[PDB]
Amino acid sequence: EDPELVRAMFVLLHRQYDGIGGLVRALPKTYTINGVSVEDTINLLASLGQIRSLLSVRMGKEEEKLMIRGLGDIMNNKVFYQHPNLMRALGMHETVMEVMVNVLGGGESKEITFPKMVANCCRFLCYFCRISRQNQKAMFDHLSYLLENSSVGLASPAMRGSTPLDVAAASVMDNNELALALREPDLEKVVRYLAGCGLQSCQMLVSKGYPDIGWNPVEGERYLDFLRFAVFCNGESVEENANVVVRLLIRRPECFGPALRGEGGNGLLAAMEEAIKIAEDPSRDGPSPTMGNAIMTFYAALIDLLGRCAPEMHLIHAGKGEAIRIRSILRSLGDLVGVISIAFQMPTIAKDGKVVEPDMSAGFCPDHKAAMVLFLDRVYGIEVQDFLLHLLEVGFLPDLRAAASLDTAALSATDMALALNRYLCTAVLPLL
Amino acid sequence: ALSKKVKLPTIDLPIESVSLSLQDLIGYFHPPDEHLEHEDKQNRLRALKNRQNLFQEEGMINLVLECIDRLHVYSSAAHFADVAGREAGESWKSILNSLYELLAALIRGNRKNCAQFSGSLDWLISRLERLEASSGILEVLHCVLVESPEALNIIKEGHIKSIISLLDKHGRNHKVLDVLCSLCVCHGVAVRSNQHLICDNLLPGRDLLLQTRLVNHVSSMRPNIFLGVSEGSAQYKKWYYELMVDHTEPFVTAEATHLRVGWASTEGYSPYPGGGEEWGGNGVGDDLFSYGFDGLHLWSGCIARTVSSPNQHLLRTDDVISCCLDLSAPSISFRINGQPVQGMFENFNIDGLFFPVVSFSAGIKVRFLLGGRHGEFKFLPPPGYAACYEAVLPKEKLKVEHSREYKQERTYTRDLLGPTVSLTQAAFTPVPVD
Amino acid sequence: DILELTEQEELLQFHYHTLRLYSAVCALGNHRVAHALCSHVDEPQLLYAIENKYMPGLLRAGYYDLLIDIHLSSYATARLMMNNEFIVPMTEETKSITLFPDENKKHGLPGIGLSTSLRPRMRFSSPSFVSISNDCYQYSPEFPLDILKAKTIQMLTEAVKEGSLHARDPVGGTTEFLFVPLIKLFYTLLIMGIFHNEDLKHILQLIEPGLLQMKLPEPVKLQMCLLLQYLCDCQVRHRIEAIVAFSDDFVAKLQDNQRFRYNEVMQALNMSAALTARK
Amino acid sequence: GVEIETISPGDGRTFPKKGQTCVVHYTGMLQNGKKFDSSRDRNKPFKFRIGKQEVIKGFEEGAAQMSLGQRAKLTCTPDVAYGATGHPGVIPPNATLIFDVELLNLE
Amino acid sequence: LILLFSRTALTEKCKLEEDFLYMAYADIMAKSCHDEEDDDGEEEVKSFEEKEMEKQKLLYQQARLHDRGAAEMVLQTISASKGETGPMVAATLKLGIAILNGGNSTVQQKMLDYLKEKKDVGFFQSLAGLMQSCSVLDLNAFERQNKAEGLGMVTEEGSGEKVLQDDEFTCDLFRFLQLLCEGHNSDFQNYLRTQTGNNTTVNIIISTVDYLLRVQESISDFYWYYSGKDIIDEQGQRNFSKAIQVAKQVFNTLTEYIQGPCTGNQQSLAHSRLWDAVVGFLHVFAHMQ
Repeated sequence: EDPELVRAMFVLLHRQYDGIGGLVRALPKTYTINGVSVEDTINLLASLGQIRSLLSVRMGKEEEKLMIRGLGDIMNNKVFYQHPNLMRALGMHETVMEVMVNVLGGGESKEITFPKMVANCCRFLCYFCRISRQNQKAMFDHLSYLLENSSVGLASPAMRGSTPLDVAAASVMDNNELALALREPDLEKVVRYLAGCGLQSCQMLVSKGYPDIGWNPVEGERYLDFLRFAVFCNGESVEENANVVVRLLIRRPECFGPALRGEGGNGLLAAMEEAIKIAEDPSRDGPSPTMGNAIMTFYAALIDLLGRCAPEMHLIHAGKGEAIRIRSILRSLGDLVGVISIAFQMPTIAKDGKVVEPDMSAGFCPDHKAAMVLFLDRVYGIEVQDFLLHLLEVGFLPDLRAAASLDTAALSATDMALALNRYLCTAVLPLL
Repeated sequence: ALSKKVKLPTIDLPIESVSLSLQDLIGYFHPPDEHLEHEDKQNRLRALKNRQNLFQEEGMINLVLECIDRLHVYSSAAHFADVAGREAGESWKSILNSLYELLAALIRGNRKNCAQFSGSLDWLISRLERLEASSGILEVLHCVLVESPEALNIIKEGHIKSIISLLDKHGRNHKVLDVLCSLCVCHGVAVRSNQHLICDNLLPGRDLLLQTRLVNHVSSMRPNIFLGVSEGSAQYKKWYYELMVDHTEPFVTAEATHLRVGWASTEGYSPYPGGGEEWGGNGVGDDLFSYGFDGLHLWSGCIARTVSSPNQHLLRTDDVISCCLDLSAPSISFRINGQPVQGMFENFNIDGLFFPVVSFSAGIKVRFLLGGRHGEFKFLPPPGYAACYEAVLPKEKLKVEHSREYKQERTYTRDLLGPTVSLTQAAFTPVPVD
Repeated sequence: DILELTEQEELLQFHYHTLRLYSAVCALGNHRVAHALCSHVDEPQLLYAIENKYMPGLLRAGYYDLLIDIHLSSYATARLMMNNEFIVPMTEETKSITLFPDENKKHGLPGIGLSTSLRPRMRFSSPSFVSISNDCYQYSPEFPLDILKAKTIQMLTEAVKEGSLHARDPVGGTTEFLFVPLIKLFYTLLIMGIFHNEDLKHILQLIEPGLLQMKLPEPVKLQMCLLLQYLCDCQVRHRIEAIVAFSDDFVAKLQDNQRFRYNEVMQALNMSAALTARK
Repeated sequence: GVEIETISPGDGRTFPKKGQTCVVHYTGMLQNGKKFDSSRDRNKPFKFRIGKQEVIKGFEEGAAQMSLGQRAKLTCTPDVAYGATGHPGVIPPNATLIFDVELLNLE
Repeated sequence: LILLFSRTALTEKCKLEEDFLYMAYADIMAKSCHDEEDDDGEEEVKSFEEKEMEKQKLLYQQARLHDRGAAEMVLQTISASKGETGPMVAATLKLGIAILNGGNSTVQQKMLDYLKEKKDVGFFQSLAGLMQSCSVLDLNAFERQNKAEGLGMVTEEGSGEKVLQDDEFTCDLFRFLQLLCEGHNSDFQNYLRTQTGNNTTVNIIISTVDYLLRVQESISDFYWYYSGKDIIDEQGQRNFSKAIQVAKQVFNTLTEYIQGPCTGNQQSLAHSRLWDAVVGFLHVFAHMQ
């Protein structure tokens, strides 16, 4: 009787008969540390043993503090980043994933809103990719469930909107093979998740009610950033993913238009002006003493995704690679043609002056202008004389501002001049 | 329909029919009786689990539990029984236990449905506010712990203190401990959100803390000299004897070292190795009716009754001990190394009889000095006192015995000693007649 | 008394459930509950409880489980979890490991051998109930293992001698209540590496001729299976250590042979990464 | 704060000083005969150093009277004890403590 | 041991566990019954001195395995997984084809009697789920895999293909279906379409025809993609060989369903979507040649 006894008995009998099987199974677990690094390996093994002991049980109030202390102790490890193969074969990522499942539980409860272990572990596991990409390959299998439970709110930057998308972004950082291995259903999932952000906003920051933090909303930009990471590469634009991404995005209208009429929307010529008139002088809320940057940042992220989604011309296929249809479709989304006036305006106002006046909170960022010029270069380009004869410059007001803001001052400079310098560095429109 | 105290003959109250229905329902939810074959047992378990899940889904999305709670209006032992009909809650405990058992069985199901009894506070505190039965709560907590532990965070410090207090006002039933075992790790299935909080909270309450003792074994030694004091026909009232100790090293096993030279009350103190709620006592000066004398401390029943005397020290090597006896005027003084100590004892057990006794522990060596050639008195007896030799019976030789115990350490022979306290049976008194 | 519980059925159940509660409260590692439990039950009391013969079977198993859950719970669990990693460091003392002790290809004794793996630190605690910040610890008291091993060996020999006679009256309760906790304690002491070479030799000689020859119940067979699995795991560990010991010399020879052949076209000639490195 | 009832003869010349370890083999005891901890069943010396207040001040106040080789009976006021609640789990609140401290060696 | 496996499979779990012991012992049994090489090997050996002895030894080994109740174990393990493709189902099907080699009739009779006397419903539903969970050529996956690290396998990520998720599993499942119905077993042929004793009826025939239509459509789409090229790639050769083998196994299974004269099965074939599949196959062949 007692079937556990006979189960263990026959397990032992088979394992002692098939010693070769135990030998081949045990070998991948084995590693080899050389000499001096024994001491720093012992502490890592003790910390991982403590983590594994706390894995089976759940976490509470003091247990989170203990886990964070253990993680702070394990971060200052010499052989953590020196032996990635040991790190992969030691099975830490499975432990962190199981801890994440235990923390989330059933879901839609959020008993403890403090994800800081997951971001640090994922970033430090995905920073190295020149050696042992098999860790990223392993995380690619968990990526489906990771995208399934993409909750809002990350404690590390005190932003909300997407908790675990940093792990996915680090997983598709600079891997063309991993980007090609992406499928359709997860892209559909993230498209439907993005489509749910079409609800209008009444206050400066509110999810359902009773606002607590009203600094800056970013809940609509994380999905666009993840799509941009999944559609582009180090120096190439993957067409296979771009086609399905643009087909899914264009199949249904999800970008709400707060100033246009009828179906569709996406009117820059009115929404950008509304954002710069509601965010420059007033606060993120309408009634405010003298939306916010969220709407304009969302539009810039969407523009960047669309620009990087456009196929590269005169590099692989130039008019003989089916890209004509998708180029015409992107051109059809004119308001999109007439974005030069949008790129011309300079709604920053440096203010400052004589009596100190430091720091800016509601300043227009040149990165959005860089996004507009990148989209223009990707879709239309400056290969024709008409654009040069219409513009003659990347911008009059920004260039005049850069020329004027040239002084050896610790207050007038080193606050906005760096952003303008980066924007000018990223401007390649006069090139080619 | 009869909740609002309506007239009884207007609408019937069929207690017999509802009792029969409840009995049929409880026998209808019988456990599968696993002693039979595996196939039929598995079929019955599968049918029961599917039935319970479907009954759950049909029943308490918005009903069933509300009906049961509205049914639980029995808050008095016999007032509501007398008010409505002849009796109402004649068998409330059994039906409550069976209803909670079937509720927990429904909650178990296919290990995928635990919401109402594990994700709420009002129903849990309604269960905990009565505390009459513990079968249902144990079953639901065990099933939640097996499936997915999330009902232990509801249990706060107040509920733990209430459950522990059940062992105080109400006697032990071994079911409370089997419940508290389910509020712990249970070999792997644990959650440190609040279960470890209450586990740490079990300790400072001190209503669950238990005390264990570990004492060395001691024996009492008495000689054959019997005083035989009576009333009206008394013969002798003065006695004096001394004892010597050479090897008296302490700390042989622990602090529990017993070495007493005084006397204990014959009535009240008996050679019993244990017993009693107050740690009992198996030596001289151990019970409440004795006093004891180790030379320094005279406790009785864990009561501090130490004496004050110059040059206080243990009964070390070359330390004499003397004893004084009186019967007319109670005056007992103890002298060590020629210096009498304080702590005069008055009004002892005059009525009855008492014998010279001495207690000892392991690793001790004591000598008996009663007088004559057998005992050489180190110090002279006090004036008005006599040595413990005149009470020697003729046609016999004085010696030591086993102090009316059962059996010593014998290797081959196995003898049994019957009831014989002393030479007589009824009373230990002489026979003066006229 | 202490033995009067063999008649009172209800009090025996009360005490057995109290011991079960004590085991359950302090388990899977705990900080301050273990010390408070050690306040109630001490080393000599536990030693007498495990060494007694007339003690009831239920209380014997309860006290054994209490001792294991207090002292030998966290460290044994940690060692069991780590036992599937096989991290072998390379030092000057890790090269003198062979598959066989001699040239006769003898199988040898599985228990006795040279591991040189990364074993965890055995750091106990000495609180004496007057201290602070006592959280990182293994054992609340200091059990003397020198006498504990001797006691365990003596009781195991007495138990196997009694079971060889097949007495009608067992030690405690029945034939399994005296034998299951003893093997449980022996197994949880052997997996921690407490036993020395001579104790391992005595244990192996105990069962070589035999413990597996008489009739045993189911839980004893479970414990025997666990012990055999541990022995086979130790054999696998010795094999892995020998394999990596040979592999160090083999890869050194391969690197030397590759350095002997001159084949380099990179600008950084005579580099270390030219032997075994992706880039 | 503490009452010293000597239960063993002492020389009275050698006294424990500050800055050195003291070997003490004591046996704790609660009220009415209950005890909770003994330091001699473990068969290990208990060494503590004076200056960092790592031990309760009752021992420091009680060891300043008796000498080496002298066993004494000690009583601890709840005010001089851990506090109003004492040690959680082994000491009940507002309860005195009884000790059997003994000095054997001084280093 | 067989009783242990049967009672583990009978107890409900709503989840397929790993059970490495079951995998190891199923592999051991399958290798024990796999004495034959199923190839040419040596020269033309005489076909009665060794062939009869080989058949007798195979029958003896199958009797040794199935006299302890291996067939009931296999059926219960198949019915345990509610149409979920898993490695344990693959091991169970390997054991089934190992004990069903040679068209044995005693095991077929035992399985039919067990299914009739137990009124099992999960077996056919599990088979339908396994058929619906099978894989195809996945032309998009092949196109994505062709362009990797510039061109080819420069990244050297691994030796995997990711072009046919289950081909050996599908071949084993259909070989099990063919062997289970081999020998013109009329009652078993009719039991896969009607299930008179069962309360719920599941048609395995229509599911097999649907899978054949799916693989025919996949092959036609692959041909239409590859019609513009001229040279055959090695990956193309391997994918073509796998698809041809799967189609051949499905065709053999369909032949064994209607090999004997069975009016009901023939009418079910006629009223199904077979003709479109055959039309597509002929269209593929006319240009493949």
